[PDB]
Amino acid sequence: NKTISVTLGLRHWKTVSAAPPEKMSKSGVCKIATNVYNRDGGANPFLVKYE
Amino acid sequence: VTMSPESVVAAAGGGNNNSGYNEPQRFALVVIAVNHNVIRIMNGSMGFPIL
Repeated sequence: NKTISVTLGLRHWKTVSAAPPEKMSKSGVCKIATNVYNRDGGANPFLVKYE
Repeated sequence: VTMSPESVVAAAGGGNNNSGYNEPQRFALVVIAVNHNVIRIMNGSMGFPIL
């Protein structure tokens, strides 16, 4: 018969494990680089006992 | 689609009181289609083999 147009078999739709297992509301990391504004040094504590 | 004489006369207004077509009438054609599809579920996720 007449020519039929090709039907592109595009599927993709692999989705993504976007939903965490339960909620996986846990990505724990700690401050490491001694914060910023590293502040002063020993600030001469010394002792005050009356020698 | 072929229209109807009742519609072509109701499109123009001039109908008497409580006739419904006392004012010009407008019509809109709508078409709805129902099809088939396949859903695939694997490794805790869903996908569309054909989309």
